Amino acid sequence: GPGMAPVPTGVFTDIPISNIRRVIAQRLMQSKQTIPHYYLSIDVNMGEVLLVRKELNKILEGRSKISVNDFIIKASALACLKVPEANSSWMDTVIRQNHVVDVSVAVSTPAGLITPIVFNAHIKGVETIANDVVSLATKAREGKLQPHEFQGGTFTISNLGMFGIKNFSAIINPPQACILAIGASEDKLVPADNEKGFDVASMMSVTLSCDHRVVDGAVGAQWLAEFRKYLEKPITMLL
Repeated sequence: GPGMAPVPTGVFTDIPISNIRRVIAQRLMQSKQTIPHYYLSIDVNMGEVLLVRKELNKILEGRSKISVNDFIIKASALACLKVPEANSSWMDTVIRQNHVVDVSVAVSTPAGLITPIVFNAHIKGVETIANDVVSLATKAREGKLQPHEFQGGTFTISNLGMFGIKNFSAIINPPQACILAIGASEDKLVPADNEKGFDVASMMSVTLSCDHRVVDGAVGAQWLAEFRKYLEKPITMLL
């Protein structure tokens, strides 16, 4: 079939549609064509979260295998409550409307790209977040992962830590929203360059697409600035 936007050559069979390169191209066209955005980039300090993840390896017992994923989920969950904007499917009746908080994660399968969703109205314990890492992973291997069989997503993460991320996006459909792709990043803040000074100073990377809002670039920058602050000190989430 046809070079680009073709059905023959492609790695996609492949999640809700997407026969192959044709369908993947046609599907992406839907998102890019209806969704006028501009990715936003931020690096955050996880010198302690990485530390905490290693220290709680014992408690895990590979029950879920503590990955940055679940931590990011809980990270985005609380944050979404504080900033309701971009309410998926608009409405709600309870209680307090906003609209629960069901986040999905991309899962590149031999078939193609599935984004399983994990409930969450406004809550996600370590076990609940981790209880689905293993669950979503197993479903992944069994091609039993499709948002259609339980859509209702508010925001989705694309963890490609196996590389790097510095300002990335490509929203999907209005029914589902995209969070934040992950991949790497180092704060140019291990500033110092002295014989005697901490150096340092790591970072994960956080890139988040976002629909044109009434609000603008000022609101967009404030969101990332606060997200920066939140992940240097995750304890701020507790308060």
